Amino acid sequence: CNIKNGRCEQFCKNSADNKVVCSCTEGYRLAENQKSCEPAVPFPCGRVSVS
Amino acid sequence: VVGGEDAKPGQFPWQVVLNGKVDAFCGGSIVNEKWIVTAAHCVETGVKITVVAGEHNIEETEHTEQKRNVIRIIPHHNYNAAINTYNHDIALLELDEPLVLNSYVTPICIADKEYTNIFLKFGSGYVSGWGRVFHKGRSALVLQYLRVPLVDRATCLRSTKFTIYNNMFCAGFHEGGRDSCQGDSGGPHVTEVEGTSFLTGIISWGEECAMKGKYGIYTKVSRYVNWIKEKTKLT
Ligand SMILES: *C[C@@](*)(O)[C@H](CCCNC(N)=[NH2+])NC(=O)[C@@H]1CCCN1C(=O)[C@H](N)Cc1ccccc1
Ligand SMILES: [Ca+2]
Repeated sequence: CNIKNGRCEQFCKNSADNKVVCSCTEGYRLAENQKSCEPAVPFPCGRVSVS
Repeated sequence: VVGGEDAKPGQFPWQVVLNGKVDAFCGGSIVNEKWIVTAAHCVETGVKITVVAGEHNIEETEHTEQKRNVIRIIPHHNYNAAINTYNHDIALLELDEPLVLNSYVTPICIADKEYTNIFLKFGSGYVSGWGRVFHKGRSALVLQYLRVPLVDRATCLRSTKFTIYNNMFCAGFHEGGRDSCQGDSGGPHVTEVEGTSFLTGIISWGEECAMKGKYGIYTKVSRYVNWIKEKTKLT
């Protein structure tokens, strides 16, 4: 997780063989690429959607 | 907020204003549809408070405002254990009826303790509110916001005769001119992480506003996230 958060968009945890496991906050789900976080509800926290 | 700029509608959709025996006396942030986090010094009395989410201009109607009554107030249990220290300046407000989430009414994200501190230490956060726009001056009509730099602990200690506890941080500019201010207390200090905003502080206290050599003092939210999550559970 050492450099650039393990490429996790939100949260990183270290795992054996020096791999990482990414995760996301409530309202998001870990995307297919196992790094990015995508919305899982209509108005997830912390996002500007009026724009 | 002194030296800030007008927000656009929906730019800080977690921001709320508190109204009571004074209009627009403090801010807060949406934790979820039933719960607001604010400063304990905003709500010491138990007197009646209302919350307005989806607010932008407090003298106009936007048709985005959602007004709620506060039915429960939970100051942190260690607030006012010592007199006039402003330690543990954080409180939670339960709403009578759930907010309806939409583009103007959206929660702020709250990470675990480790990552809230990581986000703070990135070192640049946004504060917002309808507080004073000059020291001893009038309150804002349009929601204000300001980017403030994190200030090193040693510098902050030297800036004031007060104690800066571990549960606090300092933010602002070495030359002054830009700061949160009276009326902004309880509103968010937030850190944007790849387009997603996380709560990193609560606007708490200072000495006057925007004076050179002084900094805004903020409650360090990382130390309180377990308590926030415990108390604001929905079921
Ligand atoms: C309740 C909040 O609106 C307000 C926020 C002020 C933030 N100031 C800056 N410069 N960012 N907080 C307060 O009013 C708190 C709680 C009550 C006292 N207080 C103060 O900020 C006082 N100014 C602290 C103080 C300073 C000098 C002498 C006596 C008290
Ligand atoms: Ca309005």
